[PDB]
Amino acid sequence: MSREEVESLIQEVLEVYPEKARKDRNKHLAVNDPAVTQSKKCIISNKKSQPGLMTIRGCAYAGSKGVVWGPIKDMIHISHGPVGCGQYSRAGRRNYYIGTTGVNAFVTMNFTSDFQEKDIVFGGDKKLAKLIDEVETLFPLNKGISVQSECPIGLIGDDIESVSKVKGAELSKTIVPVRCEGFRGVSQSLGHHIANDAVRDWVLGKRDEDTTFASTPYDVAIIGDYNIGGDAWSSRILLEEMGLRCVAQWSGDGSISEIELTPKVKLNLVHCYRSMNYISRHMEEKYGIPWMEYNFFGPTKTIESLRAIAAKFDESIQKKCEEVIAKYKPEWEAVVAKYRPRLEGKRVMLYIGGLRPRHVIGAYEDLGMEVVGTGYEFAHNDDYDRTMKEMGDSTLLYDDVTGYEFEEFVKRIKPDLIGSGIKEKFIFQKMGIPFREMHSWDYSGPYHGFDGFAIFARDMDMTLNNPCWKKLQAPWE
Amino acid sequence: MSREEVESLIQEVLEVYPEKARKDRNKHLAVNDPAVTQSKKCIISNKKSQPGLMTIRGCAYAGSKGVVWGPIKDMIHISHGPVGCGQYSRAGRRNYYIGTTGVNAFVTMNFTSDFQEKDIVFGGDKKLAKLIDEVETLFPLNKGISVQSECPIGLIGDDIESVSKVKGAELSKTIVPVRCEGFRGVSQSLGHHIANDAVRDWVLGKRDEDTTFASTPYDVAIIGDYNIGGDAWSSRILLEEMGLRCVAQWSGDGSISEIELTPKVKLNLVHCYRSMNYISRHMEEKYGIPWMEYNFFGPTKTIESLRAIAAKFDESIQKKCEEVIAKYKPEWEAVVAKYRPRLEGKRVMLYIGGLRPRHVIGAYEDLGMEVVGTGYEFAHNDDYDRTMKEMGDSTLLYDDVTGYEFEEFVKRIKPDLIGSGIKEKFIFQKMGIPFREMHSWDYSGPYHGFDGFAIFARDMDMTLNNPCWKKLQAPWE
Amino acid sequence: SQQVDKIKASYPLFLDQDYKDMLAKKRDGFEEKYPQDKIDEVFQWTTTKEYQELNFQREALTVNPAKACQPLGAVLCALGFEKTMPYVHGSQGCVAYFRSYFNRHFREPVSCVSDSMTEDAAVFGGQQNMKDGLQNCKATYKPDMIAVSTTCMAEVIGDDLNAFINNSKKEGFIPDEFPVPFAHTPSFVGSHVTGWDNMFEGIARYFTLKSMDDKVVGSNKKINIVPGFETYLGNFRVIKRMLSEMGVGYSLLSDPEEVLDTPADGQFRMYAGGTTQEEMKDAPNALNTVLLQPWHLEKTKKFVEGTWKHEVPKLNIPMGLDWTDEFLMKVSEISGQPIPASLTKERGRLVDMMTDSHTWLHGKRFALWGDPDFVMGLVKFLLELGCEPVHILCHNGNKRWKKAVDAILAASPYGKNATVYIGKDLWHLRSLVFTDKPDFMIGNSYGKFIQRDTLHKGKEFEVPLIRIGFPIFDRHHLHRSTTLGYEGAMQILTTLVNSILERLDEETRGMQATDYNHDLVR
Amino acid sequence: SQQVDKIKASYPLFLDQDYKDMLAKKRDGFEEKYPQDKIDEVFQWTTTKEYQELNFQREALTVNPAKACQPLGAVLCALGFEKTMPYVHGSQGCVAYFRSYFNRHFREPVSCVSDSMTEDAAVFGGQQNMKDGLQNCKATYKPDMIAVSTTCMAEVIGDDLNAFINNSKKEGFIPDEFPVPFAHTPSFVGSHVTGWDNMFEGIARYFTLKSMDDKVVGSNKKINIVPGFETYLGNFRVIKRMLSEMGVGYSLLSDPEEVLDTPADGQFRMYAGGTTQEEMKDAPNALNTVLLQPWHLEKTKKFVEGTWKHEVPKLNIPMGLDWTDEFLMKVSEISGQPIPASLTKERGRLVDMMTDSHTWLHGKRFALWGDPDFVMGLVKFLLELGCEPVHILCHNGNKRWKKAVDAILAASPYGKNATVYIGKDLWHLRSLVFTDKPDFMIGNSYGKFIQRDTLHKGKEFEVPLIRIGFPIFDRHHLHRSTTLGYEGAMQILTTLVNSILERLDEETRGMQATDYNHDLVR
Ligand SMILES: [Ca+2]
Ligand SMILES: [Ca+2]
Ligand SMILES: [Mg+2]
Ligand SMILES: [Mg+2]
Ligand SMILES: [Mg+2]
Ligand SMILES: [Mg+2]
Ligand SMILES: [Mg+2]
Repeated sequence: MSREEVESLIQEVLEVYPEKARKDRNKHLAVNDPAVTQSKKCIISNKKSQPGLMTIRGCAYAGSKGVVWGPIKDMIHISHGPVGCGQYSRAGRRNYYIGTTGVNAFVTMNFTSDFQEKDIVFGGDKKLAKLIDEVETLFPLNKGISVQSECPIGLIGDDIESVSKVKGAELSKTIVPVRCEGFRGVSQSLGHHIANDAVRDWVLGKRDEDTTFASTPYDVAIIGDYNIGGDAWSSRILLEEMGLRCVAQWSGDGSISEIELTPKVKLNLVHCYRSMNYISRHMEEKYGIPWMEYNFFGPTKTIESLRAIAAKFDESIQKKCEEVIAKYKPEWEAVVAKYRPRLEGKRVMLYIGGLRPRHVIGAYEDLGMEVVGTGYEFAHNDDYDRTMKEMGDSTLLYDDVTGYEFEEFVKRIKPDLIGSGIKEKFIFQKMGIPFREMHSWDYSGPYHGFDGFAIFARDMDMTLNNPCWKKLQAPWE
Repeated sequence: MSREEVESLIQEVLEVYPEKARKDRNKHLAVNDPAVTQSKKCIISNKKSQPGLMTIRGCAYAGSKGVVWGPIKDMIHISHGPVGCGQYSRAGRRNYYIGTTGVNAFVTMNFTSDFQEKDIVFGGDKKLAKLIDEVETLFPLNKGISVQSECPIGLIGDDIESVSKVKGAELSKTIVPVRCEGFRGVSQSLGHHIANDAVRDWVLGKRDEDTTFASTPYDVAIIGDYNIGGDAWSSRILLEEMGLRCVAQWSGDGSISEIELTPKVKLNLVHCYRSMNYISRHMEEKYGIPWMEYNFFGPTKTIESLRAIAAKFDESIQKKCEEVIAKYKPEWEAVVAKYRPRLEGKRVMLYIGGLRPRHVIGAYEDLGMEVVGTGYEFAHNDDYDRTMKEMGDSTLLYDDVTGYEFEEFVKRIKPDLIGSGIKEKFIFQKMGIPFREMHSWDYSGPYHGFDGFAIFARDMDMTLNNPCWKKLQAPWE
Repeated sequence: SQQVDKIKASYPLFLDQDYKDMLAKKRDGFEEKYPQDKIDEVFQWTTTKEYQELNFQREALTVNPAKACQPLGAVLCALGFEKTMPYVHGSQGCVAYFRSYFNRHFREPVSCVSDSMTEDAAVFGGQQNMKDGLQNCKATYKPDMIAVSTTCMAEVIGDDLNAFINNSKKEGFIPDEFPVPFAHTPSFVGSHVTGWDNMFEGIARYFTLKSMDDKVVGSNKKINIVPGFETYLGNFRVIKRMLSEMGVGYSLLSDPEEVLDTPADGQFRMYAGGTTQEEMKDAPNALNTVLLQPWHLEKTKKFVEGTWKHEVPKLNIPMGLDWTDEFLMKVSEISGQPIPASLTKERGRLVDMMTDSHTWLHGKRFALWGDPDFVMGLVKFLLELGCEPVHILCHNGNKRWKKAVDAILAASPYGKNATVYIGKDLWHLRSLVFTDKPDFMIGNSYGKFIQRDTLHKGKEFEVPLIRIGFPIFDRHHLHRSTTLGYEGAMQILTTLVNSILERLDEETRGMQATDYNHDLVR
Repeated sequence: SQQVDKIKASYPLFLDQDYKDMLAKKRDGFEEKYPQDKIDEVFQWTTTKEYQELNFQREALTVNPAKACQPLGAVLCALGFEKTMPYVHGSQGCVAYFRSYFNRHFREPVSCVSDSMTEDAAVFGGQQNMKDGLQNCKATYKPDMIAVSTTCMAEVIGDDLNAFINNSKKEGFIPDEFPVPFAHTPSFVGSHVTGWDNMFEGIARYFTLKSMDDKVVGSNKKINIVPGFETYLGNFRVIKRMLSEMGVGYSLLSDPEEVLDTPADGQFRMYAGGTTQEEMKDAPNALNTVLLQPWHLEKTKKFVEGTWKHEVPKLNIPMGLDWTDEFLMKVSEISGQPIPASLTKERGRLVDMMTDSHTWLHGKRFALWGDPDFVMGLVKFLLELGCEPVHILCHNGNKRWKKAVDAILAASPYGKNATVYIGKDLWHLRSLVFTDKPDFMIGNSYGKFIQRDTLHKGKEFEVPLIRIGFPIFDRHHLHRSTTLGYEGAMQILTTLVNSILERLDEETRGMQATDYNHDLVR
């Protein structure tokens, strides 16, 4: 499709809406233009969703409990409020970890204060204090507690900071109050910010003047990798093969001690910019730790990232960098040789959260595929600046896409593959369009690093080339 | 029911038949009378089945391959003829064993010469010789081969004795030809006799000149226990606790070496009289080994059997006998206390093969049950003599019962429980009569010995008292 | 590393030596992990009677609940109406979770909107959200009906749904005649099943309260059927199939079986099938109304008795033999239709299957959980099979329900070792399956973590999960199954007996050790 | 010893130390057993390529066959006719085995008589047995038809069934008009499926050959359906359901679904349902005749084409998506009935399931066996699912069949690593699953011994069995399942994907070892 055909498509789709929604949604849809690099000249982002239009977004509690805090493995995270939020989010996200669940690790469990109407009437602070003691009795190897506020907490005027301070001092225990009520902000995005500030305020400073830990020149932290299907582990291996020492993973497979040690590192390696740029900036401000954005999707980006990271160190790491790249060269070359011919020329539309809608484009390109549309639930304009340089000329960009819009764009553009979420998957499959979940990896992965690229390629191929897609039309119709 | 009523029931049932079948079946049905001990005055047995009346009987191959030879664990048994007989009989009978199947033991396997029309026309002897070599190559730890003849072998004039002699000498191997073709005899019974004669002729004399066996005064063999669900193991345990040494088990869990060592024992202990009296009499005549009938069904019979067996030995065995009885007393007393109240006064009809139709009566009586009818597929008059002694006055006796007769007797007598085979089970369940398989033990057991009695009692209880039986009548009819 | 012709996902990739060594060094370097012997010590303690006693003294902490919140049930109820959009007034985070939760169970699209209330509504309320939301939803998704429920922020703020919806119509955001039934669905009261009852009663009242003057009980010669919260497609299908076979006129009120099973034929269908608005308007004219799941339809029942004047029969859920019989006999009485030959035969086929399988089922011990009606019907059928339901847990149960289940248990010898738990969670159940080990669990996918825990103690302590309930996320297409009627009973019996025999095969598969009992025939 | 409140059956009774010690003493004392090191050495050798090469050189020995003999099939065919007694001329031992084999599969009564020929008949033949047998059978069991087949002794001695039956009527043992169709069924030719074809064609001839002169093709407006040897009840039922749904007039010729599924209501029914004599007599008036299992109905086909003059369509068994489509399109053409909305929607629900499950099915490797039509349909559907049917064994298959299967494999990329084996047995198959290990087996209960063997080499080598075929003796009520049509495809897909996920759960259940991949959602 030409730029004019795409712009016309936008206007046709918007015809359905009442005037106020139409005027709003027009601002959140754009056609990429190489002459225009400032996204604040072509798209609005990180605003409220329009009522009744079937946004795909979640809330601040998802962003804090589900995304940042939940993966920390040796803490207990309380879903504080009524029973729904913690139940729907229990083990939905594949933030992988090593531990003994219910004993020293708690990730896939759902701890809650199960608010009843009496807790709305009288407040939940007394219940929270009691709940903390019961946690301590029944889960003695927990290394800390977080309190992930659901909608009612702030609305009824509870004081979870006071309970956290008092019980923390009573028990010599790290107890973190998190005001991630889903009424706050407009999406998961503000939850990340709230969560980062909670780490800052209640955890990160704990070892500030503690210099027990023996540092080396090669100490780094992986910031903003939640280890989906083992993504952080297939990243870590490469960084350590290159001669670096990965002191911390924020927060996939993350322990509270490794978070507390992070102020000792020499360099913060930021994968997910959206969710963890806040604490990265904090650590630079306060501890003088530089940070840098990288990308471990596909061989092209992975190689570029390893070289850029190694350049921050000395000749010994730069040498090990080249050793790593030579080791894996035959492996990813064999993946390309097998799968690129089976995928080349095929067109993809993506819709994901805050990073992957731009970050995975290189990996598609490494298999000869073309990303013809992309967009985000909750990204900001700094994300869209980055996106416009990774995406092709005249491609479709969509912020906080509505159900209706996504469906209608797909029917016109007719992509060969869609990469999006669980609420999207079954819709597109029925239309006869190969779909891959690009949050959960469709229960596959890892997709990060060289070992991840093989799995990514296998997966795009098994789905795009599957025999089921030739069978949707009955031969008598 | 009175004697007069049972006699009238017989006459009423037999009205359906054509004259010839009527006159024949009348001879095979009787009402037990304490004045008449000689079964040759009240019932005919071990005759041909009348055509077309749905006998429950099998054939001589079932009696030889299925019953006697098949359980011998470290020999390979060839089902020699077309594919059916070996396939239907593969692992149908639960003659339990310890071994490594396909390597040193072969019981649940189906070895066959799978006769094609070419084998009918040219004969199977060359195929059999080739088959033996293939067996030696692929199953090198086999300790002997038997050749179990199916219907066509004798009809086409093959000479399996000649092949067995020649290949046996060539390979230094025991190869046993068994002429158990299903056209021979009238039932499983003649297969037993043929099988016993083959053991006699081809296996049992191997060690006649050998004096290396370290004998003891307490050596015995268990003759005619096929270890259904482990029956022979829960018998052996008691004999050895009583201070005896069980040199051999014929043939449940039996090895070829144990059979070869049996001429060295002091006493043969015969459980199944019907199938194994032949070889027992042979061993008395040739080796001077005495034999005695016993019964390990229920505590009354088990205790009487242990005492009768101990009385053949010295004071040391008699003393251990009493120690065994005292050890198990509280165990079977607890079974009686639990289950006798749940079963007492309930009436049973049995129909089984050659032993159990009389042998299990004492175990039913130990739980307060009454056996009101019994009968056998293939028993002889010496079996019926023993039966009339066990069975109550005026009870119904049936030899080679027809499907029609068994149904109609059950409809009139209305027993609380039926104990019979797989071809009978589903008929009587549809009639709303609790049924227990008394060949396979309905995949339960053991039933022999004190440990077997607990299981028997559990089993009669779970079926007779089951909630399903109250539900056959729809509440709207 | 990867070998291209045999690519490894996470399992078993991370078992390669280089990954194992890397994870060991991460642990030892940076995780400050408790020593393994201490972890083993605490694990063993969590399996004890002592720990169970502490666990059962909890008052404030809930761990691994076996319930969800009201609006999820309101959404499921609303999906069962023709061309109806479920619409939850309040926070959009909730609707992402409701959709995803049902998406994972049915493997289907789940359509639902939010009106995206934010922090600003705490000053001024959610009225403008309702006006714009209804207008936008109607225009964009072209529903014929919008069925409104609430999230917990709308409830705490105290938005008046009735006034908001009336004002939306008055000010022209939607046409006056456009149907917008509503129910308040506070997550802090009851559970997801209460949300279902609330939503249903709201839709019933919308279409019937004002128009009762012309109604005559029995004048349409049909029986209304209300299914409640129901997540097996086969359950809706079997009820309609049985009534049709009987020649009984009926109306199934809330029927999502089409919208939760659209064909993959090249088009997406946002709406399919469903109860019509005309069926709800005409429902007071029925002979009577039968509630399939009465222990969560109390509010519906009061409306049906108080306004429609239907003599709602006292029937248990039609699960197992006796309760299916009772349901068919009551339908026969109301309708004057005899139970047909076809159902009498089906019944006797179920009984045949019970006689055939009773020896393997007898005395088997089960732990189980779920919603109240489902749990009580499973208990009843287990007693009919000669099984012992020793741990019966209903997190969202109440005292009157527990008494009812305790009476059923007391009427059978198979109930002697059984205890019914209410308000207890799967961390409570975990203790019980350690301290009083049953043969199997019957439950939803959250049971898998209990099976994992039991195996960790040892193979001989493992309690295998049999998946019946909601949600089932880790197996495919089990939502197509049936648990009601004779068909459902046949399916449950088959699943249980075959689970028993699978496990026995496992325990007897050991060459020259346990395979003496590896029978070909069972 | 036993403890009365927890009685132990064989497993786990014989694991008690006293029994273990007793069994060691028996072995050491008297069994002269090969040393365990030698047993281990030989076992390991039986898993090798070297052993496989010797195994596949066998010419005379057969081990663990995957077929049975003709008369079994004749019996199953005969059971499908109204008030019909199967009768096997020859030896009674055969009839005890046929009855028992089917009893164990269906868990039902199976009625069949013998005429009890003995050794004496090798002098004089079985004519008197036939005379008394027919008279006795007719009086005693009151069938409306006796369908006669033979055992191998009757075939070898050369008894002429036709003459014997004729003489039985001539001499007054049965009425002249009483129907006694017959077929020769030699066990040393073909297999059980051959017996089915022979019996069916014998019955078809009986009712039609002499009365052809008043017949007109198409005059009754129906399609005849011949199912072949079929041991799933769901398979008779689904074909009848789909044709009824389509408004197609049909006659199912040989229909045992009622007599293999009688209710347990207090009476035993020796006979139930079945194809009527009137249906067989009128069959030449049908539009055409469709064979569901053509690769074992060649004799039947020749009769229908040669005598009825029906142009039997070239259709594969209706298994999987393409072949069910083809069946329905051909039935539409013959009958003039369109394919209705209900079937089109069912088809699209199967496709939906395929799209939902394709990621777990993709590339999975299977070994499988069974009868030829069943096997080729399973292969076709596996290819449609993106699975690799790498070991395809049909003991009773032939070269022409193998060529057809090889053609289906060549047309799909998923057939590239597949081999079709004919005349090979489950001892051959055992070698293949060691040397070229697949993920699963799909087959009958005899497969359980191969799974046992594979686990003995080690857990990582175990190939789990998925039970589809005949006989299934060690699970209950699987005979109620369906494998034909869209319904059968849905059942097969669900079984395979859930077998895959069950094994993945097992391999990821290890705490702090593999449970990083023990996902709640799959
Ligand atoms: Ca789906
Ligand atoms: Ca049955
Ligand atoms: Mg969780
Ligand atoms: Mg490289
Ligand atoms: Mg048998
Ligand atoms: Mg068991
Ligand atoms: Mg034990």
